[PDB]
Order: sequence, then C-alpha cells, then structure tokens
Amino acid sequence: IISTHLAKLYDNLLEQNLIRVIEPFSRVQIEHISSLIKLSKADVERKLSQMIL
Amino acid sequence: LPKNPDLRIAQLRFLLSLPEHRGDAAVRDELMAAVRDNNMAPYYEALCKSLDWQIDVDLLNKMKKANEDELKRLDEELEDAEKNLGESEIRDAMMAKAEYLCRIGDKEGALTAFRKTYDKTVALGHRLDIVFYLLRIGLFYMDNDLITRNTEKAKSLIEEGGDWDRRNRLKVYQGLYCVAIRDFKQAAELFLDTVSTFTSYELMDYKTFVTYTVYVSMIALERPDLREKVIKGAEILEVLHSLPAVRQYLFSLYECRYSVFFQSLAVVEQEMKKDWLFAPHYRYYVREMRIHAYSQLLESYRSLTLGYMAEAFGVGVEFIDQELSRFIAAGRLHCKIDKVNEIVETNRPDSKNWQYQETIKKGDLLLNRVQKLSRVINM
Amino acid sequence: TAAAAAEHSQRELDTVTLEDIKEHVKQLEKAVSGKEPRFVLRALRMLPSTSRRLNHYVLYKAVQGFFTSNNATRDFLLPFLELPEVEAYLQLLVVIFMMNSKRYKEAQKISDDLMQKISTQNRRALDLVAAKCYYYHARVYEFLDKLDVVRSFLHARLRTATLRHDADGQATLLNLLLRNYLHYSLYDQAEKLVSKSVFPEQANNNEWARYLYYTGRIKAIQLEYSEARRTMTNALRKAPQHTAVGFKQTVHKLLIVVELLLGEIPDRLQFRQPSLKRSLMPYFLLTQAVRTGNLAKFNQVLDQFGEKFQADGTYTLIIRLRHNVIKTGVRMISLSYSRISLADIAQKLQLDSPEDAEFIVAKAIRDGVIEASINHEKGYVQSKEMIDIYSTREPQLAFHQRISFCLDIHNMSVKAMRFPP
Amino acid sequence: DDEFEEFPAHVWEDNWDDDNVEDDFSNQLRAELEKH
Repeated sequence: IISTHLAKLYDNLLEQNLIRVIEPFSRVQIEHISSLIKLSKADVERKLSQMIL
Repeated sequence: LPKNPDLRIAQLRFLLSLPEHRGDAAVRDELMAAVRDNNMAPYYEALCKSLDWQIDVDLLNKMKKANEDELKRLDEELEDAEKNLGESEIRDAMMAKAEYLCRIGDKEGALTAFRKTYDKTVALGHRLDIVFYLLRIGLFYMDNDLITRNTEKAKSLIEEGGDWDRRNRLKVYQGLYCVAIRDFKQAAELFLDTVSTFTSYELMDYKTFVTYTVYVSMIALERPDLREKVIKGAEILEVLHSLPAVRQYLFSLYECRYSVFFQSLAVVEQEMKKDWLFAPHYRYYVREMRIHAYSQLLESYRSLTLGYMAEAFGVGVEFIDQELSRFIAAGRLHCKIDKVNEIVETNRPDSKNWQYQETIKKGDLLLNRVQKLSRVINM
Repeated sequence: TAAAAAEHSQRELDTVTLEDIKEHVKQLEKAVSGKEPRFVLRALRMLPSTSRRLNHYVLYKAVQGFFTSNNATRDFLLPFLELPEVEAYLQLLVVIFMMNSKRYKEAQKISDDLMQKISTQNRRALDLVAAKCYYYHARVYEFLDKLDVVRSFLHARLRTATLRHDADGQATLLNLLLRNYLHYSLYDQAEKLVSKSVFPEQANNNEWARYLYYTGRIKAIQLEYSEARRTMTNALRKAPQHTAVGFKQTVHKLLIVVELLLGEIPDRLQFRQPSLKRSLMPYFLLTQAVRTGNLAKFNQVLDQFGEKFQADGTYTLIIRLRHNVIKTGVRMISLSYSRISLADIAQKLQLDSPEDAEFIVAKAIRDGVIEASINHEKGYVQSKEMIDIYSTREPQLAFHQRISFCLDIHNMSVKAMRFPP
Repeated sequence: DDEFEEFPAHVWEDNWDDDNVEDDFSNQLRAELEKH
C-alpha cells in the first residue's frame, strides 16, 4: 500500500525532472540529460521513450 | 442456460483432430468419459468415421439402445401430451425432446424439432431460449450460415422485445462468433462491454472468457483505450491475479518490455493454436501482434539502430532485419532500413502530408462515383 | 391440360412483350418526329431483355402481323420463323432471334440485308440502331468463324461513320475492328489504327470499357506496362457492376499479369471475389509463385495451367513475367530498404554474384521500377532522399487535375440541362 | 443494362502475407534465443 504509491511518486518526480531539464533545449544528448538528472542513460532513455509514446 | 452441447466436447474433438496431439489418450479419455456420460451414440459414430477409430461395439450397442429407449419414451410422452394436455405442455414436450436430440448429437433432427418448437411457441422468452439453443448448435458445429441467421433472429427478437440478461448472452455469442470469423475489433467491443457481467458459463469459464477478452483487446485496441479499459479494468485485473501468464503478456506489451513480450506471445501462439475457436487465427494474430510491437517501439524514435532493436526484443539482428523488411514491404510499418550501417530510419508522415493523402484517396473515390453517375445520366 | 396452361401463360407473357415492343416503337417514332435526335437509346436499353424474352411463336406472329407498311421482305423472315426506324428495330430483333436460334446462315444473309438497307438509308437518328446492327453483324460472322470480310466491311462502315461526325457508331466500329485485329493477333495493325484514330470523347461507357481493354492489351504486348495497367484499371472502373462477368474476368486476368510485369502484387480481393475465384485460380497460383520468388513453383504452375493460358493468351506476357519476377524481388528490396549493399541485395535475391545484382539493380533504375540511385565505390545502392511532398507543386498539380475535372463535370451537367418545350 | 456476352463467362478479408509458409513463431523465437 506504500510501495506502489512511492513508485508512482518516483515516476511522477522523474517525469517532472525530465520536463524541467529538457525545457531549455532543442536537441540534447541523452548522456547529457542523464548527467543533469543523476540517473543512468538506459533508464532515462526508456522513460523518455515512454513519455514520447 | 444449459450446456447443450457442452462446447468443451467440440474443444476436445478439435484438439484431438491435430497432428502431434493424436492419441495422447488424456484428450481421448476425457471425450470418451463425456460421450459415455451423455450417451452420444450418433456423435460417437461421427467421430469414429472422422478419425478412423476402432469402434467398440460392446459399448456402442449400449449407447444406441439407451438413446433409442430415451427417444421412444420422450416421443410417447409427447403423444400423450397431444392426446390429453394442451399447447402449454405440448410445447414443453417438444422442447425436451429437442434438447435430448441435441444432447445425443442428432444435429438435423434437433434443428427440425427446434424449428417446430419455435413455430409453435408464442412466449417471447421461450422464443429467445430456442434461438439461443440454435446459436449454440451453430457455434458447436461451426456452420456460419446458421450462426449468422440465428444471430439476426435473436437481434430481431430483442428489438421486438427482450431483456438485459438475454442481451448480454447474445453479446457473448456475437463476440464468440466474431472471434471465430476474425473480427477482433467487434469481438473486443462486445467482450469488454460484457466482461463485468459474464453470465454465459455454458460456453466457457470466466477465466477463459477473460483470456479471450485480453487477447482480442490487445490485438484490437490502441494504447490509450487499452490502458483505460484493460490495464485499468477492475474485473480484468481481478482475474489476471489468478492468471499469471496472461497478465505478464498484457503488461509486457503495455510497459514496453519487449523481450518478455515476445516470450509471452510465443506461449500465446501455442495456447491459441491448441484452442479450437482461435485455431484458424494464430498465424495472423502473432503477425499482427508483432507488427503492433514494432510500431510501438518505433513510435517514439526517429532513427533506431538494429542492434538496439534486437537487444530490446531479445532476438538477433538478422531476425529483426528480416521481420522489419517483410513488414515494410507489406506496408505495415513506417520505417526504412539501412543495412550498410545498420539503422532503422522512421519515415512517419506529417499530419498535413497524411491529410493530403487521405484527401486524395477519398476524393478519388468520390470523383469516380460522380463520373459514373454523370455518364449514366447525361445520356 | 398442364401443357395448355403453360402455353397460355407463355402467350400472356408474349402479349406483354408485344406491348413492350409497341412502346419501344412509339419511342422511336417520337424520336424521329420530334427533336432530340435521341430516345432510341431508351428504346435499345431494354434490348438485352427483349432478346432474352424473344420466342419463336412470338416472332412468327409478329412478322405475320407487322411490316404492313409496304414491301414483301416479310418473306425473308417468315420462312425462317415457320417506316424509317421501326423496320430497322424489328429487323434487329429478328436477326438477334436467329442468333439465339444459332441459324447463322440465314442470320448472316439477313444481316447483309440490314447493311444494304442502312447504306441505302443515310439517316442520323437511325445511326444508333445502325451501330447495334453492326455489332450484331460482327457477332454473327464471329459465330460463323470467318471474321475475314468483317474487317473490310466494318472498316468501310467506320469510314462512313467518321465522315459523318458520329460518336456511338464511331466507338462501336472502332471497338469491333480492334477485336477483329486481336482475334488474328494483328497487334501491329491494331497499334497503327489506335495511334491514327481518335476514340470519340463522348461515347457509351461500355464502348469506353471495351476500347480501354483493347488499348491496354495492345500496350501490354507492346511493352508499355504502366500505360496498359492504368488503361485497364480505368476499363475495370468503367465496366458494369452486376453483369459482364466474362469481360471482368478477362480484364482481371490480363491486368493481374500486367501488374506482375510492372513488379507489383495484385490485390487478394480479386481472387477472393465470388464471381472470379474459380476463373482466376491459375493466376492466384501464378501470383503466389512469383511473390515467393521460386522459379520451380512458377514453372510447375505454368506447366499445369498452360491450357488456360492458351485460351486467354498471355505466354509472351507470362515469360516477360519471369523477367519482372526478378524485377519484383529487386523492387521489394528497394521498397523496404534505404542503403542496402550490393552483396546483401544479391544474397536476398539469391542472385549469383554482386556483379549480377549490380546489373539487375542498375537496369531497374533505368526502367524506373524502383526509382533509386546506386554507388559501387562502396558497393551499395542508395535510395532517393525522400522529400516532404507537400511544399512542392505535386499537390498543386493533383488538385489542378481534380479541379478541372469538377469544373468540366459542372459544365457538362449545366449544358445537358434541358427544357422540353 | 448492357451485358458483354461477347466475352464468354473464408468469410474473411484475407491478406497476401497470410499465405507465407514459415516455421511457427514459437519455434523461430526459440531458435533465436538458443543461438543468442
């Protein structure tokens, strides 16, 4: 009852951080986004693909 | 409603009439148990003729005599009802007789008896019950003509006055027929409309119905509708807790986990080849789900390297190259391969370009019609 | 008396048919007397129904009772049966009846009488029934299996019907003469005739169907596959819907062949159609074999169904097929690739060497069936850089064609608008 | 209307790709995972 809610919170926080960090851009390197967000390139890329889809 | 005939019978017979599965003897034991229990001498004879089986005369004679005695006593009771009782009980006599013909497996006789009972009876509910028995016979024997005629009859009766319970049972029958004839879109619609109120336990248990709803919904519904009506479906999640493989299939697709998705799709292909209602759809369904997975992966990419696609789908590079080439040639994917440096460019059409092409197509059709009409009338 | 009752009902239907003939003759008389040099097309629309419903006793009684104006030409009909327009229409019905009876000798004699009568009577409103008579003359000589004097006779009639600025007769005669040429495979003659003749821009939609079919056949055998394909697609669109099954089958067969030659894959709806499945099954096998790209299955299909291929006539096309079968392979490859290498093309097409694959693809570029580029420095065939085709003049050109077509339709309709007083 | 008598004469919307003959997808994927 708490793990699911915290997972939802984490996903929403990741989405907000990606939106914030990507706003000042028009063509970014996924490596640079990962560096700015403090996550792994694969995970940030998967989240980006999910958001785009 | 009653199981008449138990469609599990047809399931077993079809599953038996398949290579690499003949004479496993578990299917044969189950089918013989049911046939002996319900004294299906005529269906037993038909099965022997079809599968070239060693006919057991000792038990076949017993089944024949039991069926003959049952038929004679039912007919005698019917004649007694005619001679003494009125229409209200003569109808019940004929109805029970026809039910017994269906139970034994006398197809044509059962249809004739049910036509007579339908002609005699005036009660709307009993008319619906007769039509539903005809629809179940039609599903059992996969006679598309009878199935569609009786579906239209049931719809006409419902319009002429029906009730919610028969409406839902007819919806489940329509969905089953659509699954049979490869109309997965309408099958998805009907199954999802009747998922929360499944009452037709004579066709299949709720778990099998939910598996069918999941499969058909996955192949027919876009991602948003799928999330709203399957991934967020209370009565589907409740059963998918009991069903751990169907859940893995559906959620592997939804959560963009593609290696697990192909694993689940392979197991689904095997299950649904074994199945009797989906049997002439397993190749098409697997192909369409593979195309859906590929389009879903490419929906969020402008240039996807074949190595990444192969790693994501848990396959080789030759496999993905061949599949992508086949589907692009068939026109099912918006992507162009580039093999010298393996990359899959994504040539999706812009909104305005797609609108222009649609305008050209629709205008060509309408202009052909206008030209034909003008040349018909100007002379 | 079951036989007497059946005869009574048949004669009642016969009286109804005589009433219909009377109405058609009244329409013809209204046409000749009043303006609108037309309404003979109304009289003739029911011609297939009249021909189907004609009977020996009906025509015998009709010949006995009619032709009362003058002349004793009734002796050219009565032994065979045991005004300006009415004679022509009734005589057309009579010759059609002899056709239905298969008595080709008297059919041809009376048809030649029709042709002498039309030559004698140079009338314009009659020219439509004249065109139908010419059509049936070609049919009778076809059944007689001569079709030799037919060429010259219909050709002179075409000269007459084009010197007189007719459209219906022009189209009918041109179609009949094209069929005469094809029957003996005089494809060079037909090509010259088509090149030097102008098909009337306002002719019956069925004449358009036939002419488009024949022109497409000429082009296909002449190695203009795109032209033949578009022409026959137009023919199929023009052909009737709930009839003309044989014409539709022939067009479908040769258009399937021509598209396979172009390197495309015909739609499966064709073969699935109820009226065409049985006839097109050999071509269904052919299409399956070519799509699979297997010479062995192609050859076995050809050997199995050569007979139907003699009956239709495609062998030259069915070997140009093999050519465009390798072409189909390369076209699919270029359709589902952007930078594939020559070695990869060769391997996928099962060709012998990248050299051979290079030759095949370069020639495909030449023919414009894949419409790409190539580069043998690194040995890879590049495709044209696809451009956003909406910021260019192609949408303008397409919309211009469609706009001009719609304007022309409106002008034609507002012209055809008539007020009879 | 006119008839061109002068020329002698699965409920499904099936597709060309359905006629292909290849191994079951389960077998294909099994071999793929086996060799990779």
